[PDB]
Amino acid sequence: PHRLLQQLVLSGNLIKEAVRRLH
Amino acid sequence: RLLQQLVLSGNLIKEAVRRLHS
Amino acid sequence: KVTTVVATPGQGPDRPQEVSYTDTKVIGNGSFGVVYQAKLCDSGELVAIKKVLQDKRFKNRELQIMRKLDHCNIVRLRYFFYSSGEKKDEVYLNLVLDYVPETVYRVARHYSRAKQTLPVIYVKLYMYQLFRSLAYIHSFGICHRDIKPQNLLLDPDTAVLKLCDFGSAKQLVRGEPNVSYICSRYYRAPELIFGATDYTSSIDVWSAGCVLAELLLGQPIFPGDSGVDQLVEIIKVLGTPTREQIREMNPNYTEFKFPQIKAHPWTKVFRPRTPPEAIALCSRLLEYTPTARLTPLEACAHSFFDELRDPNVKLPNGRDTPALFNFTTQELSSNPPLATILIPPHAR
Amino acid sequence: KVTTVVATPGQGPDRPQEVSYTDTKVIGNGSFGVVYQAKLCDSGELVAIKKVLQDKRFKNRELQIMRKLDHCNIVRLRYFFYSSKKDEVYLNLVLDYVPETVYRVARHYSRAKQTLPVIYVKLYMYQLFRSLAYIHSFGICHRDIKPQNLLLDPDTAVLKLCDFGSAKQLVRGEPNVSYICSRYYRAPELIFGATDYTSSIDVWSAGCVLAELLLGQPIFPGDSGVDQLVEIIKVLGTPTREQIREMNPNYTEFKFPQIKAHPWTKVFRPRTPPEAIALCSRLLEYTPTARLTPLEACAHSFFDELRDPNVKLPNGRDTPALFNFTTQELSSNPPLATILIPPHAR
Ligand SMILES: O=c1[nH]cc(-c2ccc(O)cc2)c2sc(-c3ccncc3)cc12
Ligand SMILES: O=c1[nH]cc(-c2ccc(O)cc2)c2sc(-c3ccncc3)cc12
Repeated sequence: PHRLLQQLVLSGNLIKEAVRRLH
Repeated sequence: RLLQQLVLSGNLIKEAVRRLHS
Repeated sequence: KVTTVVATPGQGPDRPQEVSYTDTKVIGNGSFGVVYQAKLCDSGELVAIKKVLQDKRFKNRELQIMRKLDHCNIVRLRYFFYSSGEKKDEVYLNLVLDYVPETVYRVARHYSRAKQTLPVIYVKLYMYQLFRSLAYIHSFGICHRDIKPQNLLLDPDTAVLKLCDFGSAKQLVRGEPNVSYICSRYYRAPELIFGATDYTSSIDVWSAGCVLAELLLGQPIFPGDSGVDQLVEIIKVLGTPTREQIREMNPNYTEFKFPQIKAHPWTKVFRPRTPPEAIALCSRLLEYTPTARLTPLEACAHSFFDELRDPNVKLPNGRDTPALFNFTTQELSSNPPLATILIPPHAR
Repeated sequence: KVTTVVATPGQGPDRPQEVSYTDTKVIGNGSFGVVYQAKLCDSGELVAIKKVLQDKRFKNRELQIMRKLDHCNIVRLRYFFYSSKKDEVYLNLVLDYVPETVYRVARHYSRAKQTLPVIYVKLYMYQLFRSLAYIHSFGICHRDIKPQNLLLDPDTAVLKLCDFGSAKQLVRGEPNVSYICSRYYRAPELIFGATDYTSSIDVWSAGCVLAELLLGQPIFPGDSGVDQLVEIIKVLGTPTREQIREMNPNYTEFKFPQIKAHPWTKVFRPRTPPEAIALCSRLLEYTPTARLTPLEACAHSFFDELRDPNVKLPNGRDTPALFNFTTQELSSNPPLATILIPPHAR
């Protein structure tokens, strides 16, 4: 998660994805 | 009455712990 | 139906005066005497009249203490007057006080009945004003000796708290012994249970600590069934005291050996949702070592009260907070460096 | 070998002078450069020498920053000098040597399955906040606060902040790189891509250090950038829309599932001092401006024991200097001085 993080930040999906990974 | 007596006789803590373990 | 009496102002020309009042109704009875509600004819304002059987040629302590006090967080004595029964030497002292409709007790019980915890904002507001009134009375060496939710009067609209019932109060003089069996049981400091007669006004801070804990728990933290059982309840939380702590509480008490119990963790005494700053403040109040407890002014400056120092704070009812920062120099006497915390930028 | 160089005093002035040192051994190697330990011939005193490759027509941030600083809780720059690969320039920072770190001390207790005594937690954190109060007052942000960068003299318990290789003098409006700070100590605004952040990122990292000292392990051990936020969310829950705006105004997420914060009192072992948890909750906030300033942190109830006339280390020794505040250090809130300096210290 450096390109992944960059993508998540640029796409507006960071929190959505972090919450998913929480389970 | 009772509290006074345990204070004066120096038995307060002993008696209180005993009551907690009832 | 107008009742008229010659009364003396609480503060403080000392010159007697005709005072008229109406609508006299009983609001409470007890072993102390009677409290009435009444309405002043001269201004329509509501008053409480505390009638106590009093014996000259002896001073009334409550009276003398009350004539000294002028503070936004203390019930004001407007007038006092003597009256007689009819049975020869049957004399009553009447304290005329500002009427205040609610108590911290009644408000907490209302929330507890509705199965709600008291909103944390009200906890901060009530406690802060309590400590402020404590700092005030302690600055004269006056110790209340009966801090409890029932003795904290509340205006339910403004959230102004007023300390009342100075019937147990006393001006503490270092070196002169004081009675041990004092305070309401649940709020009684452990040094009192240990029989100390050389105690200080930090016994009110312990009681304040018990009020705090109670507001967080929705019930009394130390509900002892008796004097001995009170220490039991305390030991369940604090554990047994150390030899050093015992000496700090009452140097005239010794107990060589006793079974040790360890303290129960503060974070387990309160429910998980309890604000950590609230627990922290509580842990600095409910200490065995009386000199280790926070002073009232230090307590006011605790981070638990930071929200009150925020310029944007509102009561849940939409109103502004009451006056919280109008400290006099008499209030700040015991510790001026604390003004930096106590008086926020926007209030200077 | 004995090595003799011409070097400039750190503070200074500033007139170059001959400095001789010996017993040169490597104590660290990294992408930043190399660090040597050495002994000064004239003094006997041990020093660390941080050798860095330097662009000969560029100034060094760390040097410029180091030259400004003089404080009992910051590693002292004694001297600096250049070498000479042919045309190659190295800058050498000569620092006072300090044998221990908060990392290696906390690790020692952690492996023995126990917690660091509360008193040390107070001592180390307090000295840390002081160093932050100092550097922040120049507008310098450290940007790499972590236990490995907190040097300790094991006898005196003096803490010295070190490693300014990521440090920067922050100027509002002028953007700063977001991928900064060691991952475990990285403030959430950084993970969200903030370029307009402030020195309060150091306070967040300071909170992580505190929490770590309490748990015996890092509070947020993310396996990656994204996982770092997962870790934060487990404790703080998801941030509000308003907290998101405060962290990074240029970031928008219209839809996401809201998660409530975990209670702080359950984050830590049951016997954790309530005052430590309370302080922690005012450092580990999403909203950067809601975090305590370092000076505010120094004045917290949690450090009251440090202000007590009778306080001693477990080893019987007195505590290091705690109350020698300067106007520079107090500049964010000068009135706080009468609380930070107890009557017995004036
Ligand atoms: O000093 C006092 N002692 C006892 C009572 C009391 C008596 C019987 C009860 O059932 C409950 C409380 C009261 S009520 C009061 C008061 C009330 C409203 N505004 C101003 C003052 C002062 C006192
Ligand atoms: O500024 C620094 N960066 C990196 C290291 C480093 C690099 C790789 C390792 O394995 C260990 C440490 C060090 S060690 C140090 C120091 C040590 C003792 N007294 C004063 C300063 C300063 C720095």
